[PDB]
Amino acid sequence: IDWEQTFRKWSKPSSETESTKAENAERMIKAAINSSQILSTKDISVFPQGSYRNNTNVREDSDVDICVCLNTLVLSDYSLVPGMNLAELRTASYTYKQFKSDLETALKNKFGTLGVSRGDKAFDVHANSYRVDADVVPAIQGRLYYDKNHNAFIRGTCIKPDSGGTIYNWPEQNYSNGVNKNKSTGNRFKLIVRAIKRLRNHLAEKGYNTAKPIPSYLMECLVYIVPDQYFTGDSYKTNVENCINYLYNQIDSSDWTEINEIKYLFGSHQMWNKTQVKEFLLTAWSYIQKNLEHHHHH
Amino acid sequence: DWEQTFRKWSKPSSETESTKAENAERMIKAAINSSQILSTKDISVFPQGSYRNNTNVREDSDVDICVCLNTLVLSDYSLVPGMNDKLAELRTASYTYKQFKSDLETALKNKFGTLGVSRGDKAFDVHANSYRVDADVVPAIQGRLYYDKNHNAFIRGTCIKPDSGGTIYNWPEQNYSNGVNKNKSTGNRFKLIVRAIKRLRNHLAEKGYNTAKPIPSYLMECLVYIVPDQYFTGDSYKTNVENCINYLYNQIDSSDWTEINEIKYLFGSHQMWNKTQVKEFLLTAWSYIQKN
Ligand SMILES: O=c1ccn([C@@H]2O[C@H](COP(=O)(O)NP(=O)(O)OP(=O)(O)O)[C@@H](O)[C@H]2O)c(=O)[nH]1
Ligand SMILES: O=c1ccn([C@@H]2O[C@H](COP(=O)(O)NP(=O)(O)OP(=O)(O)O)[C@@H](O)[C@H]2O)c(=O)[nH]1
Ligand SMILES: O=c1ccn([C@@H]2O[C@H](COP(=O)(O)NP(=O)(O)OP(=O)(O)O)[C@@H](O)[C@H]2O)c(=O)[nH]1
Ligand SMILES: O=c1ccn([C@@H]2O[C@H](COP(=O)(O)NP(=O)(O)OP(=O)(O)O)[C@@H](O)[C@H]2O)c(=O)[nH]1
Ligand SMILES: [Mg+2]
Ligand SMILES: [Mg+2]
Ligand SMILES: [Mg+2]
Ligand SMILES: [Mg+2]
Ligand SMILES: [Mg+2]
Repeated sequence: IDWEQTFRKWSKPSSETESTKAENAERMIKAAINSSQILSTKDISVFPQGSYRNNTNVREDSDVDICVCLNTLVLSDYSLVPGMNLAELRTASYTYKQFKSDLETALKNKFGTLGVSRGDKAFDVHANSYRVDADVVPAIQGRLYYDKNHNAFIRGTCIKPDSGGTIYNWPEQNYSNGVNKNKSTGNRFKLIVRAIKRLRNHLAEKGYNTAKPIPSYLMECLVYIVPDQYFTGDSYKTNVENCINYLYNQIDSSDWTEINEIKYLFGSHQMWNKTQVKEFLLTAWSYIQKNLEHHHHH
Repeated sequence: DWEQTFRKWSKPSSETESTKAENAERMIKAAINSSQILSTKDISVFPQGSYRNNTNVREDSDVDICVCLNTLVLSDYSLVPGMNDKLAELRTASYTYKQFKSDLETALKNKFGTLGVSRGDKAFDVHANSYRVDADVVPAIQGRLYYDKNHNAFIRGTCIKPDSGGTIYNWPEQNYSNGVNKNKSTGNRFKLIVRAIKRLRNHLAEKGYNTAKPIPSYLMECLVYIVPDQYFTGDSYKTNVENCINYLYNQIDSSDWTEINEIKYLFGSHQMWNKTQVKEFLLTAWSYIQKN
């Protein structure tokens, strides 16, 4: 296996029409909102997120992630500021539940009932008439306070799944930090993200169980953590090896964040843990070598 | 220990019920969207039955999915004398329920394979391990029950036309909403007791008590829904079950009960069950709970 040529091939985008798919999904979801007499009067931002936005998508059948964010509903994380975490007696006019229901109705009115399915977190939209395949998430404004000052917060999005709980997302920070790192590495960062995502997909489809619990976004975060110096040179294989090496040797003592540099990459709030990452890294390290004499599951 | 037994029997069939229902819905929706005929039609694909209503107790229960063609309408005018299709603005359709059901069969077989799809008199039985689908997929069209001569004075549900003939009206949205309302008013005790009594019926049926055999799950869900909320209070599930059995046995003869949708009458020539069967089962269950 020529891993240099394979990684160069695997560094490509899923296609050259990714911007087209993302913009078409965005515009059709905006049209769905604008046709809703309830939602068209609300303060709502519709924007792409996920791997299509970040140019890290590698699968052509990947749904476009569209965030529909109601800006006038706010949920804040006060856990970092001592003494910052009452209730008002008047109810807020619009609730997250009513917002998600009205979004469901708007999507169904625009794309038809066959094209919309309500999920726990987002709507799965598959509308052949408009050729839209999208994961459309209802979000509200999310805040992380870092001081007791009224303006001392970072702004992102917040999701309230049907099954309970609160999820904080930072899509703008994700995108912006990824672009910044791509500039600092002369575009090598996202090339290597895509190569490693395709490596993980390859391993998962070949039945390597260590690859299955390692999703795309986790790998984007992990590769983002690798210092820029390891992306230099003219060997993509050396870049991949540097990433695996750095991550494996630094993960145990680390307290890494996601690519947004706001949310912790590991903890009880995440679906993954350091052991799974380490097992995957060992699998990947062995798999790219030319001839292994021995195997490491001990 | 009937208290702990009923508490255990009140649990859902598993912790993955919502996942199973959603997967069934999405895979059937994908089959429809792959159909060159059906993908352009106004069709709703949605779960109904015990998975939708959170009253399922058997892990091997198939997910009930309704595939409803909304642009075909069958109207019930039996409550409004002098109401017809012209007074309801319904144009005659070229497309028939028969061909719709055949096209649904084709869509399902194309996605899940011929081996994974069986046509029944009412619905398709779908069992495809590759997609992890175990479902009863019923073809329905829009059904209407008119309550006045106004052209918008109707209640909307679904309508099924079995291969062997006849017409069945269903009201899955009303079923779901009324069940949710009663579950809220009783602090979730309603559906816990529904599940406990369904497991009691299944236990009795598998032990050879013949009176349990003609008592299906949906009938018991309706019957428990009828019981007033006061009998779901307290901290004894056993007392809740006994209250339901007592109330139902003592009120059934003079009653004119409806299904949980509060639209269809629970007993009559349109149903597969009758009051005598319910009473025989209630006596069986009451005696079985006492003699143990
Ligand atoms: O666990 C998660 C999953 C998803 N997300 C957020 O939701 C976005 C989209 O969720 P996603 O599952 O589509 N992941 P994505 O990065 O688009 O990769 P892929 O579709 O496989 O090519 C991610 O990019 C994250 O920003 C999380 O923050 N945490
Ligand atoms: O943190 C998150 C997690 C999830 N999401 C968004 O919510 C969607 C659903 O997230 P999901 O975990 O419910 N299911 P998934 O397998 O990712 O996709 P699907 O097959 O459509 O059910 C994801 O695809 C993301 O777009 C976020 O936006 N942020
Ligand atoms: O006689 C019937 C049978 C079924 N149905 C409708 O069809 C739905 C599903 O039919 P079902 O036979 O699966 N009964 P279900 O309530 O799901 O309980 P379970 O044994 O756990 O599967 C039922 O919930 C009813 O709403 C009727 O309306 N009348
Ligand atoms: O009123 C009805 C009746 C039936 N159905 C749907 O049609 C499916 C088949 O209905 P069925 O009566 O042909 N067979 P069923 O009693 O459900 O199972 P079994 O005893 O093992 O033969 C049911 O499981 C429901 O999903 C309805 O949706 N509404
Ligand atoms: Mg994505
Ligand atoms: Mg997605
Ligand atoms: Mg999706
Ligand atoms: Mg059922
Ligand atoms: Mg069934």
